[PDB]
Amino acid sequence: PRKIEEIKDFLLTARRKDAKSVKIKKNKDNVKFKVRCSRYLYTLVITDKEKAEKLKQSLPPGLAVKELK
Amino acid sequence: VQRLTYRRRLSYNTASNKTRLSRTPGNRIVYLYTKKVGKAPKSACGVCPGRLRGVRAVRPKVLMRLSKTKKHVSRAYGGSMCAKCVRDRIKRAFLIEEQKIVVKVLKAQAQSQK
Amino acid sequence: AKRTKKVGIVGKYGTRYGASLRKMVKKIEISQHAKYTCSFCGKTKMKRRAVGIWHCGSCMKTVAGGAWTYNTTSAVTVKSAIRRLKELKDQ
Amino acid sequence: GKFMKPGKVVLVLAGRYSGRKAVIVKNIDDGTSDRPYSHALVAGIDRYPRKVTAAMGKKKIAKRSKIKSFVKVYNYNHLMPTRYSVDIPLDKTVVNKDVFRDPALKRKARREAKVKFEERYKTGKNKWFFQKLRF
RNA sequence: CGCCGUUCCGAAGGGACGGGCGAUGGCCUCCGUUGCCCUCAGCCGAUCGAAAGGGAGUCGGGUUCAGAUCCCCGAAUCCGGAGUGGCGGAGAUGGGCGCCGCGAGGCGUCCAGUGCGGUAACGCGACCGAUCCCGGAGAAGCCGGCGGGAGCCCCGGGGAGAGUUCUCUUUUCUUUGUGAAGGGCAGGGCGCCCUGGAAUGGGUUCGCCCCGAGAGAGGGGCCCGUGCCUUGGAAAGCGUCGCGGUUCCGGCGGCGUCCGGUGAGCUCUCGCUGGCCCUUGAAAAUCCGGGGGAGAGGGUGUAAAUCUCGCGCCGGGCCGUA
RNA sequence: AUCCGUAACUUCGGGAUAAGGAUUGGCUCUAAGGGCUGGCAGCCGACUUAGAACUGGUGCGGACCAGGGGAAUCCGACUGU
Ligand SMILES: [Mg+2]
Ligand SMILES: [Mg+2]
Ligand SMILES: [Mg+2]
Ligand SMILES: [Mg+2]
Ligand SMILES: [Mg+2]
Ligand SMILES: [Mg+2]
Ligand SMILES: [Mg+2]
Ligand SMILES: [Mg+2]
Ligand SMILES: [Mg+2]
Ligand SMILES: [Mg+2]
Ligand SMILES: [Mg+2]
Ligand SMILES: [Mg+2]
Ligand SMILES: [Mg+2]
Ligand SMILES: [Mg+2]
Ligand SMILES: [Zn+2]
Ligand SMILES: [Zn+2]
Repeated sequence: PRKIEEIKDFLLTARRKDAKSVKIKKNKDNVKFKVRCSRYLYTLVITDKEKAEKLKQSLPPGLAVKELK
Repeated sequence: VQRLTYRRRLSYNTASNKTRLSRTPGNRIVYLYTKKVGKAPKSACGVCPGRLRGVRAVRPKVLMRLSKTKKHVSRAYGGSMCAKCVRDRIKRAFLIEEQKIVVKVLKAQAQSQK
Repeated sequence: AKRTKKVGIVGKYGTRYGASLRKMVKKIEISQHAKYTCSFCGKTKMKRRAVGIWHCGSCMKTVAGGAWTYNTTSAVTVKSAIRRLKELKDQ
Repeated sequence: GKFMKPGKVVLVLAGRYSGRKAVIVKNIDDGTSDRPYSHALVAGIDRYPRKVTAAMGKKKIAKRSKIKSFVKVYNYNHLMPTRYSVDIPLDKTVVNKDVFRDPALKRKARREAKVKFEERYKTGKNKWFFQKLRF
């Protein structure tokens, strides 16, 4: 697994031809966006709940999304 | 206390059957088989007892998948000869080549007188 | 404090092998385990690695020496003899 | 007396350029506040011109005669001085210790030593300077 | 019948960068393949020989009546291949002069460009190069002492469940996770660098041992980091309480998975230093670095040769496994 | 196990746990032996040793574990087979 620091780099990862899905995981302290690519599971950890919703809308259309519970 | 077993059919404590204990997410202790300890290169000078610096200490077949930067030093002979003995060879090569000119000049002068 | 009266280093052998053999081997045991002054670097580090092989820990030089001593009387004499014959050979 | 003077040919003993021949541009025997030790600004041949022979054509000789230079400040203890002196006039307004602030000036400093060396190389003078030390 | 012999009484190479002559094809542009000749060429011994030696790379969870590091879930990784092997990034993109413009910059020419940083140790994401040559790793005994890290044990508290309770016991018992791989940081080690120059010698270990061939003291660099944090990852596992179903569901919910101490302790491991030898404690496959510089690449761009860098694409057959 | 003590002979290493004595429980104390933070103060701690009182029907290495000793002679030096 690889950890992504910035939102821009995660969006580039989310648009990759090999990206297979994005999982949203909500914890008490953060929301984790994990995109399953060919080699690595990339994870973006966001501590601002507001930014998580803004990012959740920005995800690529075709890329399948799953919210974990 | 929990007691361990090998996870392979080699029941003997040989150099290739070394292990370390590992607690898992299942909260149990299992064996993980370790890799042998790699060695940094030995200086090509055959004199300096220490090993070289700036080079990964890995098993010889792991070097194949490392980039070049991890296997040498940015310097002449770098990654194969120590810095100390590269300074000596530069002086030795220069200083010896000067003496050849000194000896050649004396020989020419002696022949000139003769 | 002085711990033994005469055995010294061959006190490791206890009562075994006889006084004269232990007396003989004492001379060798001291010499073969001594550290000699290295003539290449001056530090008292010349130590025996194997029989006939002496190594200096400082300058890392290795020397073909005697079995139990750094250089033998026979080898020292031969070096002077070879030195003298060399002068006469070329005068 | 003192001999580490501008124009003196020195051998780089330590670092990325060990074994490369250089020439003292400016010498600071007393050091400074930034470098309390003795140091000199030198210019040196990063890559030497290749051997050329009469069998080679004009365009091939020019290709093999290109020199790659470096500009460095060195501790005196990292240099071996030689008896050779090499009097290329290196413009000190461009090749000076202030070139280590921005790469734009350092590129000009290295370009300056590249041109002056190549011009001096083609005359056949200072042959020893332009031959790599074989150690 | 055969036996000896294994480099010894042997024309023991069927290979190659490159070059020149042709022949065939194709994404027919020009490149492959292919035949011959030239050039170059030590290996010097076929072959077999280890399920404990050498030898790249897989871990966590679940699952059966019986198999699981092999099945399923999840997360990885080595090797090989693809130049129709794709996309980024690197090579890479600068300067002089002359015009135009207030400038930002734009045009025309002429030159450079097989990366860069550090005094250094050495660092950075790559960072051309063949025959040939040098070296490293694989690859090295036994014993002692000491130190670091773990697992376990122990001690003091918080929970959760259980035992005892005639008397006492804020009590006794159980249990109280986080893999590989990547990143960061502790910790450990250095016979690594720079300044400097030390006797009124000093530093220093359990022991030693170290210094003008550079000590103390400062400031750096490197190697291992199996330890901690982080992605993995709470979604899982476990504890306990409570609900459902066909009720043979990876069923669904609440809560918890917490905070410290200590040791010549035991086991494993990593490291430092010593002792012993008329004892000196494998070889090879395999992989790597360096030295050299035969060559190749483009003429300022639609940039090229090239890249051990980041992604991406395809595959891993055979036998064993209760 | 602690404390004391230990000969002949000797190849000076031994002999040697020579031989020979005394002590040992339980309980309540005393002293000494350290670390961290800021000749002192506070806060933490790890088992040890020595000494004393009291105490039991003199029992106390309470089971377990655990060398009898000395003086000589023959042979072989020894360890090893
Ligand atoms: Mg094996
Ligand atoms: Mg861990
Ligand atoms: Mg390196
Ligand atoms: Mg075989
Ligand atoms: Mg095998
Ligand atoms: Mg698999
Ligand atoms: Mg020092
Ligand atoms: Mg849970
Ligand atoms: Mg080279
Ligand atoms: Mg089985
Ligand atoms: Mg007796
Ligand atoms: Mg008698
Ligand atoms: Mg006998
Ligand atoms: Mg037998
Ligand atoms: Zn060396
Ligand atoms: Zn020496």
